Amino acid sequence: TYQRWQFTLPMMSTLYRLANQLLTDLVDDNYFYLFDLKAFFTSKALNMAIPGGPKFEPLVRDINLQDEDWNEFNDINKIIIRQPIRTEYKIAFPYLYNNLPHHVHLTWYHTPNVVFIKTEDPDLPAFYFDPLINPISHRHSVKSQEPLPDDDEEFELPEFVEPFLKDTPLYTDNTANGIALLWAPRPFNLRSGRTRRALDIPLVKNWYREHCPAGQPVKVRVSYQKLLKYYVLNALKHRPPKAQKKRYLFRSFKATKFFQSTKLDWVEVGLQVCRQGYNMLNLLIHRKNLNYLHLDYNFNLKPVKTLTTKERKKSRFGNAFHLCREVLRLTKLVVDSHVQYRLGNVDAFQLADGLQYIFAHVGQLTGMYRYKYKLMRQIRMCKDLKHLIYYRFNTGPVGKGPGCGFWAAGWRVWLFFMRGITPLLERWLGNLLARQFEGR
Amino acid sequence: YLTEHPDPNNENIVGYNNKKCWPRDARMRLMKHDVNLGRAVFWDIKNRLPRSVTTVQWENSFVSVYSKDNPNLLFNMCGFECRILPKCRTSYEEFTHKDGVWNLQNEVTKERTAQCFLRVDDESMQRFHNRVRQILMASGSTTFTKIVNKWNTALIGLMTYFREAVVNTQELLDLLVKCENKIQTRIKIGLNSKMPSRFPPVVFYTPKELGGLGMLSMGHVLI
Amino acid sequence: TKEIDREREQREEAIQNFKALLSDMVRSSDVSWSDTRRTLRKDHRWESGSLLEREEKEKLFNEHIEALTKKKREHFRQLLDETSAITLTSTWKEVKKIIKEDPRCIKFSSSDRKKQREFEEYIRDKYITAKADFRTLLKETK
Amino acid sequence: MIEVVCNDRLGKKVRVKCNTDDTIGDLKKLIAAQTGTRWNKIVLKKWYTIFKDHVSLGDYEIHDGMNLELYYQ
Amino acid sequence: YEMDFLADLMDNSELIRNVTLCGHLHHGKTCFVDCLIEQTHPEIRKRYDQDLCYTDILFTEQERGVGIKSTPVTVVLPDTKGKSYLFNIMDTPGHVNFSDEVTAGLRISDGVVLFIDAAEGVMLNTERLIKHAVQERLAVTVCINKIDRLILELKLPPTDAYYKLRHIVDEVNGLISMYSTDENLILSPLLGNVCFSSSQYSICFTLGSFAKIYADTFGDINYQEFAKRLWGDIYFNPKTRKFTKKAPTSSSQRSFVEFILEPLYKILAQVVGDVDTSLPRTLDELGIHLTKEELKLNIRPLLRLVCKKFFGEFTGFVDMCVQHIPSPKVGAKPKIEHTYTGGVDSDLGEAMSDCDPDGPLMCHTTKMYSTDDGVQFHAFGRVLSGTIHAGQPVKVLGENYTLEDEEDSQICTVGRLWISVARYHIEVNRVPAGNWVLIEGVDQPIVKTATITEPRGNEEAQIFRPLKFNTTSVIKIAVEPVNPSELPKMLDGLRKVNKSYPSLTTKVEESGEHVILGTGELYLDCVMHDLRKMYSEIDIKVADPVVTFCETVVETSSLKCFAETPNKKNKITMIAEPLEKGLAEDIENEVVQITWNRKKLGEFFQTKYDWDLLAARSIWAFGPDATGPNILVDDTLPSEVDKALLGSVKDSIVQGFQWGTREGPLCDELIRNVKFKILDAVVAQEPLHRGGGQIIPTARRVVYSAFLMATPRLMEPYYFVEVQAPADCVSAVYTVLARRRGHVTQDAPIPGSPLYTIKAFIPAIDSFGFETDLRTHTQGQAFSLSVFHHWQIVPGDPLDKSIVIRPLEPQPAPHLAREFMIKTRRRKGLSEDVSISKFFDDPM
Amino acid sequence: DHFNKTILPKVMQVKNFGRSGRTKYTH
RNA sequence: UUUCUCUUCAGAUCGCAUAAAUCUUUCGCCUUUUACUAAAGAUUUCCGUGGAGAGGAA
Ligand SMILES: O=P(O)(O)O[C@H]1[C@H](OP(=O)(O)O)[C@H](OP(=O)(O)O)[C@H](OP(=O)(O)O)[C@@H](OP(=O)(O)O)[C@H]1OP(=O)(O)O
Ligand SMILES: Nc1nc2c(ncn2[C@@H]2O[C@H](COP(=O)(O)OP(=O)(O)OP(=O)(O)O)[C@@H](O)[C@H]2O)c(=O)[nH]1
Ligand SMILES: [Mg+2]
Repeated sequence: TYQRWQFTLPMMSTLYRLANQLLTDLVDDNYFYLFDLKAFFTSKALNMAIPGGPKFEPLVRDINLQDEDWNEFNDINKIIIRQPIRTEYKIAFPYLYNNLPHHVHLTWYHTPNVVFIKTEDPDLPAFYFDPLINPISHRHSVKSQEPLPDDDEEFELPEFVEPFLKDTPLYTDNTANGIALLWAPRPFNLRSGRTRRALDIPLVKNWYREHCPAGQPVKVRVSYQKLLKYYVLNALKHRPPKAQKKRYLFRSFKATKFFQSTKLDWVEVGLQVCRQGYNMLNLLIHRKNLNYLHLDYNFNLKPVKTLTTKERKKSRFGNAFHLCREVLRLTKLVVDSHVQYRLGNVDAFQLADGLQYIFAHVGQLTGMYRYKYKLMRQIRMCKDLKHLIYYRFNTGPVGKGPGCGFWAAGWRVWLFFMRGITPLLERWLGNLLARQFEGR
Repeated sequence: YLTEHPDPNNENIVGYNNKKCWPRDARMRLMKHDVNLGRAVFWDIKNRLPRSVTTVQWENSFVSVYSKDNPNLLFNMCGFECRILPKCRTSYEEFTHKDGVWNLQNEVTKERTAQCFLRVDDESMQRFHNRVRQILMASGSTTFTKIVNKWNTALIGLMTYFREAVVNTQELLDLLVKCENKIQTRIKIGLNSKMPSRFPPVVFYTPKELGGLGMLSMGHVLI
Repeated sequence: TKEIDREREQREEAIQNFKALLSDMVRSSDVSWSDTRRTLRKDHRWESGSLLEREEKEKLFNEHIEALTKKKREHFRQLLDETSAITLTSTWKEVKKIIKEDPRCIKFSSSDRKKQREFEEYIRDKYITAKADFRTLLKETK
Repeated sequence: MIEVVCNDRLGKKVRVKCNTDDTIGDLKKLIAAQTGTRWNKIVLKKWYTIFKDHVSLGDYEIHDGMNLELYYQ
Repeated sequence: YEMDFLADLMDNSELIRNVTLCGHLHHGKTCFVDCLIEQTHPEIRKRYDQDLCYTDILFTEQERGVGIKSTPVTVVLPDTKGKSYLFNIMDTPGHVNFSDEVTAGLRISDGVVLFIDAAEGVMLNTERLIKHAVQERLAVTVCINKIDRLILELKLPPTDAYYKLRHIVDEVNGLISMYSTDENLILSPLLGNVCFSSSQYSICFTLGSFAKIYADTFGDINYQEFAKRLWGDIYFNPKTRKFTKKAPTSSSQRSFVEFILEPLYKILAQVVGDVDTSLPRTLDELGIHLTKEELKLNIRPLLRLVCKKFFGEFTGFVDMCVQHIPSPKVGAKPKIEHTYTGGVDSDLGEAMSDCDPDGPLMCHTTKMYSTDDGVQFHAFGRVLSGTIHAGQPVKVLGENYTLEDEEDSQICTVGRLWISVARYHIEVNRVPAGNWVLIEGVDQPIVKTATITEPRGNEEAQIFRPLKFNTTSVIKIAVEPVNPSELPKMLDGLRKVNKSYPSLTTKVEESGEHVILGTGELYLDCVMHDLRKMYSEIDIKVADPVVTFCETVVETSSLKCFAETPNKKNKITMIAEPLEKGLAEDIENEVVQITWNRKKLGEFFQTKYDWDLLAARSIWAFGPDATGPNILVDDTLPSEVDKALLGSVKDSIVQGFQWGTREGPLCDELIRNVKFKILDAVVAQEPLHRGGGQIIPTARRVVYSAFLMATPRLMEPYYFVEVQAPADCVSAVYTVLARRRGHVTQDAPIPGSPLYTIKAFIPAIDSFGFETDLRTHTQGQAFSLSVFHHWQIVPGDPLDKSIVIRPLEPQPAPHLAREFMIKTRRRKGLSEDVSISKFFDDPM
Repeated sequence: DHFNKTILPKVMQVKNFGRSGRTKYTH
């Protein structure tokens, strides 16, 4: 079942120098400076927007401003305005400047600047004095050119014991990589973790919380703002779940004679699922005795002969047929893309570029708007994730061309989406199948 | 006043009739001096008449003090609000959203003294709200000519009564536009329940002399 | 380079000290750079700005003297603005008695010809403002 | 330049931006680029007023927003 | 540890040692004591990922990291080999304002411990703390925490590390030698006053414990013969088989370098690297035989476990805390000689000179601690003499109390006693001397300071001097409620928080404002948090900060301020002038006190101040409260004749001057650098007309007429910002300081690590978020710290009615002085039109 | 979009009684 | 030693992240509704996960 592991030292160093591309080699836990979680919660509850992007709507307290015009407590004459009190100061320690706080968190005060000697390559010794800091002491007051007084007792002070660590490996082995494993916070600091799922690892979460833009346009900035908004709103609605009594599906089906397990190739299973979905929808439309409609295997419901006598009022689905059509269209599209890959497509990085465009199309091309308009949240998420990559991918030689990118986050979001929305369609089919098969 | 009704705990600026005419540099300067002056003047005048015959209620009244600390000076007559401040005695920001500035010249000296910045009061605003809501609820059979006539009556009630202030109240203009759009709702939706896209206003702004309605409009109806 | 810029480009403490010696040790614009330097050489704070050159010091002293003269001229203009007898045909020597109580007219400069020139300049400025107001009114005269 | 709404009551409410003096073949190319169907298979109607693949766009004088019942061949 | 054994050892002897730690910005303290608690309380296990505090019982320190509440703890530490001892350790925060808090709380400990970072080294807080501790005459035991941050983070060789430690000790000893001439405590690199710690990894030991380890495993006699030369400058000689302090061989290092640091780096490189290969081959030689499940950990907890098994139970620090940190029986003499108001010549002095639990009782509560119920806060205090018991009443007293002033007394029954552990509490029925007890029931009559005597029989008992801080709080903030019908709850919370934080002080000016005085921004932040959250649940409004200024005379007075009495029988004349700045700083630094002979003050003025003979011999009186720099003088030809009659009316004059200096006409604040010389002073022979009714106020009028008519000038404070950051952050700090009225004092590449320490001043007017602005632009690499210890005169001359900052601009002109004048008089409610020069001129 | 959409009073996204969205890339 | 079965207890960021629905409040809309917008609180559903019997292959 591939439960937890126990990794070795250099096995992690090799993976670390591989993943050095997608990683943050600026380990201090201080460069955030109230662009972290707690500062965002404080910016929300205080109703002031940090310039990082997350400008939320206020809390339940809908008080905007102008509580009083000119009190003796807030008079402009009796103030020594030597400098301004911006929003950053109000976010740092809000209980002082913020008038009437409520539901506020605090942020750490990490002065210990994480020092480290990032060497060049693993040819130098382990403990090499990098000419980086300063002279050692530049001392000249020490004056011990002559011998010391502790001589008689020194001769009377033998060393009747073996040395400390004379039988040691000269403290110079494959250990500097072991030291570097320490500062790798999440991945490599853990030497024996636990079996984690593929989509759980975002591979992009560490980018949009490090002040990426340094002159980038409004697009990337609004993108990172939206991503941080989703991130913080996810952090809020997080209560420990403990319920459901461990109810599992696809565990009792195999016990009955309505299921059989098999080991069939993935493309085969995908084509099987697509054909099964088309067969189900075709049998649905055929049970309704509508002999003038056709899905066309791209799941684009096509008319035949301009049904306009009393038929256009008979085919106004609107709700679930629309949505199941969109979902199966997306699924069959991905499957057929990978079928063309196996069937002699471009076969290069063009594949992954196509997948990126396919998630863009699910944003725009795939017609799922009508059944559910809440899609636009995750579609703006995907469209912001897009420019999150190109300004990290199309940097340097690649400056204009179509970066094929990756679906590390897109596919992840759509997986979470379908996982959350499976029960809605279960309910809608339970409500609809009885109407087309039992009564009304 | 302190002998008759003291307020040692600073509970004298608690309940005070203040106006929403930009209370950042125009509300009453709620200092310990002007507030107490206003309250004690109100009570002194209340002490004159008997409370049985009549008595000005503070919850319905409104004071407006003026000193070295309170340069703003509010009015609320039967119509629209008003605020006056001098032109050569450390005037305020003088926003002047519209072209409403009353160069109150000196009677004898003939020199610019003040600028009585006006603003439509909330009472007339609520009256207009009620009028628009009553017109919207007048549906079912009402011919559109009568509706346009009623709205023209409402607008020439609002406009031509106060003109300098109708432009100074940005909320007033925004609400006029919203009300015109609300009338267009069922002025275009009365025919077919679609709420279409373009639908030019020329179906309305043609007067009845040619056949149309005569909707004397104020909001930007871009043709 | 950053330190030398914060010192010399902003000596920045020395530049502030030169301005401060010109503002505190000197208050009237009647003294020039050379005379003020010969007088203030005895002071102990004058040596604090030794890092700066004599040319920059004389230039800062001249700038401070000019700013003080400008402040005195603005004060005299504010005193003349309150003058009720001042009009288009106001006299210089005749109105000098009105500017006797106002210290901004006497303390600004002891040059009576300069006082008459300032009166003429104020008259010209008032006439320009009046012509501007008249043109603005005629623009709105139907 | 013109915006057209290649519409239908079967999950296809498409908005194609057509040219002013353009033909309809290119309009069908755009309708396929935004709809996801072969070029020669698309059909455009307005109560059996079948627009053809050679009659121009300004010939019928379509303007911004003129929706068209989409059908397939 | 058994609590019965703790009680038996408590009333056992003076072996129980009292200690108060000392550190700065996480340089070794709460993780160290977490390791200690894990060693003493084994069931209280530390986590694996996050660090365990065991000192921040409250929440603010947890949410910020910067501790605020000093949480003292007492532990049964059998760290002395073949022995056991009791240690009363007072944990301490590190922030500057909280550093002043600790310095106020350091009266209790008979000695002092220091935790310096192995890499960062000396900081500003230690630069003040060494001087403070040497001023209090307490012991010193240096220790160095965060040593793993040197071997692992920097990856240095042994020799460079040892030279770094040498430089650290040299700088510390130089600072101490500059503080005083304590030859007994100074020069302590190897005598036992140097402890080592890696609190995050529990790597902590000393020379004595190291030699004990070698003697225990396979070795020779104890460190008395071996550890006397493990310090450098003496290498090992395997030919002679001894330490060759003479000319050694070539390929040889110091005994520290090769006996200690060699196997240290060896086991570090064997645990960090080669954890799969070289782990058992290196651990079965000298280490533990931990199971295979123990080796399945991450690197950090496994390393900490191995370091803990190596230093098995941390038997290294009790060996020094008993060595130089004296017992209370010894430290009772100097601690009481420095704290008690009277001298040792008093009967109570020699009585409490010994730690006799059966005798005159002299308790002293310093820190007030709250409970789960905010309505009742306990009090912690050091029992110097006597023995307190459950229910015993005691005569609580105040700082203003005196032998003649019986007004600051109030009886109270000690309800329930506890022991300070900061995670639990052990109830007590009987407490001997040299003890820390959590007092209950006495919460009401307590003030910022506290002293206790017996309710009867303890008569003729003086009190302890009011503590100093070494950091004058200058910040001034107003705190008024949201709804004005919440005043008494807000004020109750304010009083409770005042009793919590001793550094601050409540106040209500004439304008009816609720004022608070803090030492720093974070100080006021934590104060207001504990107020609004703990001591008062009312929503409260807050204004912006402002620095409490003072006045000064720029030059000599023009005319003699002749303030004549109203009886037409007293004509006082006082001419005021300034004095040298260093002399005023010494008068404030307690250098030249007032209680001295005429010849003593004469020599002090002729040598230090360089005053004249008759000038110094004619010293009139001191400043307000005998602590501020306000020089009174009285010298003249008739002053030498009729000084007797004026001497009869001189007490009232000095009192009026002391009360006038407390609030002057400039900004209703203090005054400094004033030498008031009384020349003309008519004194009538009749004390009826020449009584006090025309003594105090006439003198006040003369003083204000001299201070206002003598070229006044304010005095704004300057902080001292020490920002350890790299070179790019150095340029950024230069930019910010230039943009906020800065003045680059010192900037250099501090060795040990790449951190260019930028030492420069910031004024409090422009210090509203210096740390925030430095950490915003520097990308989180410039965590600086400020301390207000330098007052300077602003360049303005706010007397001329020409400059007026009408709009909301930040007064860029040198009329900034007049701007702050108008602002302060508007905030205080006094007559903003300050033109009393003609009114208080007193023409005659 | 032929209009200027700047001379308008404050703003007009769509008065079609469906303005669920709220955004204009100001931040 | 390795896995699959299942009744069972979870307040561990049960899952170093993150989906939806229902209800109750507050905004923006609004021509009626369903689809909606962005903030707070609670209850469930789905992708799951952790620790303890018994029963089945190497
Ligand atoms: O035309 P731009 O405003 O410059 O932005 C484009 C555009 O994305 P957006 O319109 O959402 O910003 C493209 O997306 P599509 O037009 O294809 O939908 C995208 O191309 P990809 O689809 O391949 O991601 C990429 O253009 P490019 O591929 O050249 O990177 C992108 O940014 P740029 O055009 O500025 O590069
Ligand atoms: N283990 C370990 N941590 C160190 C060391 N030096 C600094 N630290 C850091 O500081 C943390 C522990 O802080 P403490 O030394 O306990 O600090 P503290 O007493 O809370 O200090 P303040 O509250 O700032 O006064 C560790 O978890 C590290 O992050 C060191 O030598 N060892
Ligand atoms: Mg601490």
